[PDB]
Amino acid sequence: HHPCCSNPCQNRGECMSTGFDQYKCDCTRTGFYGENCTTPEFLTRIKLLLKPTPNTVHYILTHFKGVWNIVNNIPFLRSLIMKYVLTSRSYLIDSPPTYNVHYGYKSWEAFSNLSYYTRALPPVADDCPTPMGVKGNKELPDSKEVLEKVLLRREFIPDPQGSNMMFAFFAQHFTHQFFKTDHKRGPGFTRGLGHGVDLNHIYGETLDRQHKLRLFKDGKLKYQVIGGEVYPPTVKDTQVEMIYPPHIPENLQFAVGQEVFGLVPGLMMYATIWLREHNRVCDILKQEHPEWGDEQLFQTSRLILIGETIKIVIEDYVQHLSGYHFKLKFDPELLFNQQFQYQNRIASEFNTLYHWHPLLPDTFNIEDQEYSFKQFLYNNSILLEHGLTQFVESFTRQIAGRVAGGRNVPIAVQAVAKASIDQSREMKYQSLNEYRKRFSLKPYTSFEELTGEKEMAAELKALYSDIDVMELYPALLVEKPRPDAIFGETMVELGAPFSLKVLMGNPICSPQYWKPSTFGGEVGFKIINTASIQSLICNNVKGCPFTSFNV
Amino acid sequence: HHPCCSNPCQNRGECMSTGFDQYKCDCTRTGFYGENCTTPEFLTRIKLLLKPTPNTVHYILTHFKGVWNIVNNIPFLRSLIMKYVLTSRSYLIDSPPTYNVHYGYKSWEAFSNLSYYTRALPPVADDCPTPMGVKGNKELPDSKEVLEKVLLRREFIPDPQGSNMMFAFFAQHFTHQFFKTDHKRGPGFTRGLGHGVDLNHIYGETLDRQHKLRLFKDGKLKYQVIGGEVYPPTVKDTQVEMIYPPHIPENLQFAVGQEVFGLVPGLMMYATIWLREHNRVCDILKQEHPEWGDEQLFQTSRLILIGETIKIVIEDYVQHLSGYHFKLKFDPELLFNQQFQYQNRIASEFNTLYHWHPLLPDTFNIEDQEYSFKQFLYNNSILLEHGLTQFVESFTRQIAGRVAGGRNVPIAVQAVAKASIDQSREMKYQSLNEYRKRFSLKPYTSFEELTGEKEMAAELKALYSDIDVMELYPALLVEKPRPDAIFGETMVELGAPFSLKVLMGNPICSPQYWKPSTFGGEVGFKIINTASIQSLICNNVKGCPFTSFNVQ
Ligand code: COH
Ligand code: COH
Ligand SMILES: *[C@@H]1O[C@H](CO)[C@@H](O[C@@H]2O[C@H](CO)[C@@H](O[C@H]3O[C@H](CO)[C@@H](O)[C@H](O)[C@@H]3O)[C@H](O)[C@H]2NC(C)=O)[C@H](O)[C@H]1NC(C)=O
Ligand SMILES: *[C@@H]1O[C@@H](CO)[C@@H](O[C@@H]2O[C@H](CO)[C@@H](O)[C@H](O)[C@H]2NC(C)=O)[C@H](O)[C@H]1NC(C)=O
Ligand SMILES: *[C@@H]1O[C@H](CO)[C@@H](O[C@@H]2O[C@H](CO)[C@@H](O)[C@H](O)[C@H]2NC(C)=O)[C@H](O)[C@H]1NC(C)=O
Ligand SMILES: *[C@@H]1O[C@H](CO)[C@@H](O[C@H]2O[C@H](CO)[C@@H](O)[C@H](O)[C@H]2NC(C)=O)[C@H](O)[C@H]1NC(C)=O
Ligand SMILES: CCCCC/C=C\C/C=C\C/C=C\C/C=C\CCCC(=O)O
Ligand SMILES: CCCCC/C=C\C/C=C\C/C=C\C/C=C\CCCC(=O)O
Ligand SMILES: CCCCCCCCO[C@@H]1O[C@H](CO)[C@@H](O)[C@H](O)[C@H]1O
Ligand SMILES: *[C@@H]1O[C@H](CO)[C@@H](O)[C@H](O)[C@H]1NC(C)=O
Ligand SMILES: *[C@@H]1O[C@H](CO)[C@@H](O)[C@H](O)[C@H]1NC(C)=O
Repeated sequence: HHPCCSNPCQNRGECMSTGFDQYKCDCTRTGFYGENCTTPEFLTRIKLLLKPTPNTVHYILTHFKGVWNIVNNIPFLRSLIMKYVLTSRSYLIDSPPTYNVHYGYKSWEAFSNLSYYTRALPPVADDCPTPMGVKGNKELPDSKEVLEKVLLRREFIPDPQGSNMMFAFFAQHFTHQFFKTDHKRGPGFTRGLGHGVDLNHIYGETLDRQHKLRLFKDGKLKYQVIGGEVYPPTVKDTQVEMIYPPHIPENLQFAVGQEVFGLVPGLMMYATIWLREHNRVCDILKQEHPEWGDEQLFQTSRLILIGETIKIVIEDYVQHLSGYHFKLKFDPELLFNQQFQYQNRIASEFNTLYHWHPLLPDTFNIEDQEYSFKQFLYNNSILLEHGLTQFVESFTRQIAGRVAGGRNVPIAVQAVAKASIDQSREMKYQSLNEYRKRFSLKPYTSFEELTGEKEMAAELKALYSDIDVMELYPALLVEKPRPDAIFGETMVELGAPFSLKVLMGNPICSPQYWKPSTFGGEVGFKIINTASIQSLICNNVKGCPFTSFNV
Repeated sequence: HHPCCSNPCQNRGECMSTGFDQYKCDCTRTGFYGENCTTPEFLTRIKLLLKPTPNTVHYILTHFKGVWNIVNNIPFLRSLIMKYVLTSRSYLIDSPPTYNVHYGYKSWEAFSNLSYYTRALPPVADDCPTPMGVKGNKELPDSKEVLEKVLLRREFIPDPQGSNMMFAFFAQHFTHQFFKTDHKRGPGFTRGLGHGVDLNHIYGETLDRQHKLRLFKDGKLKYQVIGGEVYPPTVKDTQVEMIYPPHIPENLQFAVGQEVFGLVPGLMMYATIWLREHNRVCDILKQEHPEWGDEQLFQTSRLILIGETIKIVIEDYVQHLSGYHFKLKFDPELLFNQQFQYQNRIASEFNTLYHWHPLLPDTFNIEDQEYSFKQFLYNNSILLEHGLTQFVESFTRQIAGRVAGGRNVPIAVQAVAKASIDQSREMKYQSLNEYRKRFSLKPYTSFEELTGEKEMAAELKALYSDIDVMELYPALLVEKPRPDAIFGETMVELGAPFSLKVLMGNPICSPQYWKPSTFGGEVGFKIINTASIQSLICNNVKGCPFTSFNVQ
């Protein structure tokens, strides 16, 4: 078997076979040396002595509200701390990217082929004696048993952070532009070749699909008007392919950028909002530039909406998630004197960790009605009956489920959660503790340490035997959460650096793009820099209802 | 017409219309402000005082040979100088890229669509009253008149820097991996979707093509043996599509990564050498890793060959072109403490400036024979007849043509030169003086200043009228060369930053790639770090004939 199966190289040293049963570690720029890259250089000893743990940093950011209250209102200081927040994560992501499902060593194929998700950790080699390398039993526990014992919801567990359905559907809508698995190829492949925030979920992945969705007047997207309200156009009108069951009526076959978005009325709610926003921005730019044609209006509006998205994701979405008293800021300028790569490749593990199905409620509560999953799925007549205003009011008020802490995946999506485990295995993911080490975290020494709890820990010990073969995905959903928080340590520490890259590693954040002229002048630029989840709804939803990501 | 037609914004300020009749300049981070970004900030004044001209720096670098001799032998000073050479060029190239033939403004389409060549300057808008914007006559001079008067070879003008045919064909072979115009789409479109040094010209652009070229044993590429010599395999054998005239016999239809390489025996020479080199590196890796499979052997050899290519281009190829006494150095580590984007998009203007057709001789002199263009083209029999040893020996000895200085385009390729002019116009290129300013050069104030001479300048004056509408491509070929040099100032000042980006922007130069383990350990890493044009020939050509890029 492959001599690197045990993952002998530590501290991000790279393992290479040197014969049939010998390995060498490449410790270049790790700050360590020796056979396994475990002897620290003098400077590295000093660095390690002083470095505070993630949990300590979290505590500081979630306390001393008085101090942060001052920090937030002193612009120079807010900038200083945001600048640090951005650059502290920076070293953790390989960019240019490296491994993928088929390549556990660097290759031109892995670098150049955009159809793959990239990999934060190489796959376990094919001939390793054990699923995780050399540790644990001959096979991992039955995935159905893991699912049923520690993942499935008994009673609904609400998010103590107060995340609502507006938040849950925004997460789904936003991430599904870059997590778009190519199932005809396999779980390690993506259909999102842009690898980030390009808004293909609004405009289409291909030029052909974009042209079918566009009006070709005033830069606008096509739309229909039903009961005086603007919605996306039909499949019949646009000839845009969408996924719908056979029974869905013609006018309810909405055509939008992302082909799966007719599945959930929550997704169609945001699809409709963003379409209206694009056309709203077209109206503004046409006012600013009566000389511009349709093409420039369309392209400039798209850049502006990409900006709005990044702005909202940092200052509202991530802000909500963080639980910090410090106000996060979207400001590309903070990176202009720093080393940073304006590019991104979507990692498979970033997709995996974002399978936040415990967010989903037992029912979807709009106005007076409480819809089951069966009633809610593929049913856009619900969107039309209640209207967008009521959707916003209802979903703002409805609480989402806690993600970490165990036993909160609703049974209606049990097949999705099992698939997450099965596909992880199929893609030969290394263990939880390897991912923890990869992201500068201390490996868990027991199952009770992981869960902070006794009962689930015991079920997991009987299933997995060794803590060093616990799998990544189920661990994120059973993990001991931060105090009164939606996530545990592992979710945030992996999720944060992937998020920074997908947001800031957009070309619009680069110095040659981050200019007023890029967005049609100061008027366009200001739309980006004042965007919020509240203004998105206020500008595009009748009655301007109050909204936020918290109940 | 478009309010920005006159290119009013200076110093890399961006122009946008603000109504039918009005424009606004975006002066962000230019160091200038005002209506046209021409009023310098105080720090910019100080910078513009202590900034030497390109001609001054070229003079320093090509003189004081005794000082450079010492400097070259102090590894610390050499690293320092090379770090400066790298970083001084840096700021001139938009990365991530911006404009293309269809987008004179930044757009997601222009950023994301890899089928386009990018543009260092946006195209002149379609409704502009004049081809160059507002200056000059309603129509540019007839390109045939420009070609015949100032570009066509009367007698052969040898390169005073001593460039040989090894250099000329290396330039053609190397560059045609990333200059690969998509003629079905148009001159502003490319088939090189990798936008750089990926060696698709050896391995194929697509996975399907690559697999048909591969042996699937020991990481190797398929080959054939003719009279005991290793050549690329045939089209019949591989089923790999190649461009050949119908009269070419099946046995002479060589199949390589790049579709067009069968058309010049000088290209097939380098194709054969690199194929051999790949298989040589496979043998070395197999010896180091008896545990490795075919797939890893092939991939790791490809990465080593990419490293070798960049190494040779910097330390032999650019070294020669430069005429510098300072020894340039390939060392990705020099950039690890600097701001630099490990990515590249090929600019249309980089393709245009690289149309070095004056390099070509009147005849191709191999051994005792002098082959005409008609005789040399599509004729791989010449390669088989003479062999690689004699190709290398003959091409090392044969001088190439001077590129700058005028009237040196071979008549046999006149249609190609005219095409360069015509396609520039079709792609709506801005003027020579706009490109000079874009790259921090003083605009020329007359045709005589451009050429350094009187007779061609007068021809150009009567053709174009105004120096500010002189076109980029013919200007490159008539420009006054640096003393005893192959090129003038514009070629080098545009060419150098583009070359830095295509060489250093490659992912293999990034911190996470630039490690021994990427290349199969220390032995693989060392192949890259000791590669040269001479070692490439020595390892892969029978007899190890002496070679270099100059005649001497
Ligand atoms: C971020 C939170 C989130 C939410 C709230 C959410 C809400 C819901 C929801 C009800 C509203 C339903 C019925 C589902 C059902 C599914 N989800 Co999500 N999903 C979410 C995150 C994801 C992600 C990420 C993927 C992977 C996408 C991919 O790889 O293509 C996913 C994949 C799926 C898949 C398989 C993808 C495929 O094969 O096409 C199904 C089925 N699901 N989910
Ligand atoms: C760099 C030096 C160099 C050399 C030595 C060289 C040597 C030779 C050569 C040798 C006998 C022949 C027969 C040709 C002939 C041609 N060359 Co070059 N070429 C060179 C650089 C280029 C470049 C760059 C292009 C554009 C390639 C593209 O965009 O596809 C080119 C294009 C061409 C074309 C297509 C022109 C068009 O209509 O657009 C022909 C034909 N040629 N060239
Ligand atoms: C990126 O990587 C993908 C995975 O390797 C690759 O998809 C694969 O492509 C190969 C060759 O194109 C397909 O093989 C097919 O074609 C050959 C040639 O005739 C046949 O011998 C095979 O039987 C088969 O039909 C694979 O099927 C395919 N693998 C998939 C779909 O998972 C992509 O081509 C790569 N993308 C790029 C742009 O290079
Ligand atoms: C802005 O830059 C240019 C715009 O091209 C300049 O406008 C020109 O000024 C020329 C000489 O001063 C005149 O020939 C002409 O009046 C004018 N050209 C056009 C087309 O209007 C402006 O002077 C300059 N403004 C500033 C503030 O320097
Ligand atoms: C990149 O841009 C080119 C040019 O617009 C695209 O090619 C066109 O695609 C359209 C729409 O599908 C076709 O109708 C035309 O045949 C193409 N025009 C040409 C060849 O000039 C190309 O599709 C784009 N690439 C991507 C990935 O979107
Ligand atoms: C590097 O790691 C290897 C492999 O893990 C180490 O080998 C040993 O590790 C422990 C050392 O006390 C032993 O308990 C293991 O049995 C043994 N494992 C194997 C496979 O040999 C090796 O000691 C490490 N080297 C250094 C310098 O620490
Ligand atoms: C779009 C993905 C957002 C969620 C990612 C998954 C889990 C939680 C990650 C981040 C939220 C909590 C803390 C991160 C806060 C600051 C660091 C990242 C800043 C940024 O990112 O600029
Ligand atoms: C890709 C190779 C292209 C060759 C260059 C093209 C045109 C002339 C430009 C440079 C050759 C002459 C001098 C080079 C001087 C400095 C460049 C060093 C940076 C680099 O380039 O490392
Ligand atoms: C929707 C939940 C159905 C789970 C069915 C499988 C039950 C086996 O799982 C068991 O569930 C018990 C009930 O919570 C727990 O107390 C045990 O620890 C657990 O092992
Ligand atoms: C769809 O929603 C409507 C309410 O708008 C509801 O009455 C109906 O039962 C739903 N359809 C299905 C098939 O569940
Ligand atoms: C091809 O090359 C041979 C030399 O090997 C030469 O004799 C012959 O004339 C050439 N063919 C053509 C088409 O000129």
